[PDB]
Amino acid sequence: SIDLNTFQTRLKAFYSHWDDRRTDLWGSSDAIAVACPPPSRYLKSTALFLWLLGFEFPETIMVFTKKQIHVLCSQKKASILESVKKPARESVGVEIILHVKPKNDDGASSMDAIIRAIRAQSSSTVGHIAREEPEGRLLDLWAEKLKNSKFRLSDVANGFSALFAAKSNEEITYIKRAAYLTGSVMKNFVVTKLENVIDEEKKILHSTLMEETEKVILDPAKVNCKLKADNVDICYPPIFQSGGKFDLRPSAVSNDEALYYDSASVIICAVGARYKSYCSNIARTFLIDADPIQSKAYEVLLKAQEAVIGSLKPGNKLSAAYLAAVSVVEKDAPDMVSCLTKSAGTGIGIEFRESGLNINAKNDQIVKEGMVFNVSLGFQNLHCENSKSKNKVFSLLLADTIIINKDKTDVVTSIGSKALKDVAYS
Ligand SMILES: [K+]
Ligand code: NA
Repeated sequence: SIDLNTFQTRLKAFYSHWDDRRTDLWGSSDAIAVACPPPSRYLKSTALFLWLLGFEFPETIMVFTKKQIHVLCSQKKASILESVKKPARESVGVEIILHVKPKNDDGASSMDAIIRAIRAQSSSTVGHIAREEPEGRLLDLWAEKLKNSKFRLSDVANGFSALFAAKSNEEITYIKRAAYLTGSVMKNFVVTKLENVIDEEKKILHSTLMEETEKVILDPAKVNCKLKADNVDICYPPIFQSGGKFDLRPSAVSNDEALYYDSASVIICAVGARYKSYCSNIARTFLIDADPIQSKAYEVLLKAQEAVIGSLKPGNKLSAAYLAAVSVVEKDAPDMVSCLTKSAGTGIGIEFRESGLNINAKNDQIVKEGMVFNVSLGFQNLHCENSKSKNKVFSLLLADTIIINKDKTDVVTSIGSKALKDVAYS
C-alpha cells in the first residue's frame, strides 16, 4: 500500500522546511495538527495525507511534534499505518503513536492524550490550516479542544503552500499524464461534439455536455489515452457555458439551458482531469459567427494569456506575470482592461487551486523551477456589438497547464492553435 521511500523523503522535506522556516512560514509552531473529515471541495489537509502517504485518511487527525507523530484514527487505518513507524524513525527520528478510535467513540480521551503530549514536548504554539472549516463530530470536537487548550494557534497554510509549490520529477510526470488526458478530451471529444451539435442543429443541455465529458475522462479509452483508468478522476464537473450566461469563477456549474450557437455567439468550456491525485486544467472559448468586438477581445485575450505564460520564468514575480497581461490589454484594447479577470490563475498539483500561488498583481512570490500553474485568464462581462443578441453581455476564457522547468516553460495542454481562425466557426 504505502510507498515507504516517498514517505521518508517527504517527511524529511516537511520537517526540514518546518525547521528552516519556522517563524516565517510555519507561525513559530512547535507542533502541527492536520485533520480530515468523513468521506463526502479540495482540502489542504487531504493534500498533505495524499502527499505524505499516497492515500486519503478520512476522519483522521494527525499531529506532528519534534519527536513524535500522533494519529487518531480507526483500527483499520492504524493497522495500515503500522508500516510507517520504522521509516519515520529512520528518516526524521520521530516516534509514530497510533491512537485507535472505536467506531462509536467520540475520541475525546485520545484527543486529551495527544494534547498532553504536545505540552510535554517542551508555552506551545500549534500550527493548523486555520481557514479550513471543521466538518463532522470528530473535527468539531478536536477544534473545540484545541481552542480550549492553553496553546497559541498559528495558521500554517503558507507553510504547506511553499512545501507543495515545487514538484518532484515524479509529480511532474503525473501532472503531464493528467494534462495529456485533459487536452485529449478537449481536442478529441469536446471540439468534435460541439462541431457535430452545431452542424446538425441539435439541442443539447450544458449539463448533458458536462455529463458526457465526465464519462470520457473516466474512460480515457473513449479518446484513446492509454492511462490506467483506476488512476483517473475529474478535477471538477466540466463547465460548459453559452447564451449570455457566463461565470468565470472556478466554482461555476454547467446549467440545464440549451447550448446556444446562433450568430455572434461564444461558448466556454473548461475541463480538468486528475491523475494519481494530481490535477490539470484547460479552458477554451469557441466563437460562432463572432462579431468584431468578440473577435478582437478573443485575439487580445490570447495575446494576454501568452504574455502571462511567457513571463512565468524562474526568478520572476507572479505579479510581473499578471501585469504582463494587463500591459497587453492596455496597449491593444484599453477599454477592455476593466473586464480582465483579476487573477491569471494559480498553482496546481494535488490541490486544484494552490491559493498561495495566485497569479495576480499583489503576489510578489518568485517563480521557481518545478512550480506548476493553471494559467487561466478571462474577460468578464464585455458587451457585444448587437445588444439585441443573446450574448449582449459575454465573457471569454483561456486556460492551460504549464510546467516551469529551469530552461523552458512547458505548456502541457497544448492541443493545437488557439488562434481565432482555429476556434472560430462560420
Ligand atoms: K448572441
Ligand atoms: Na445558452
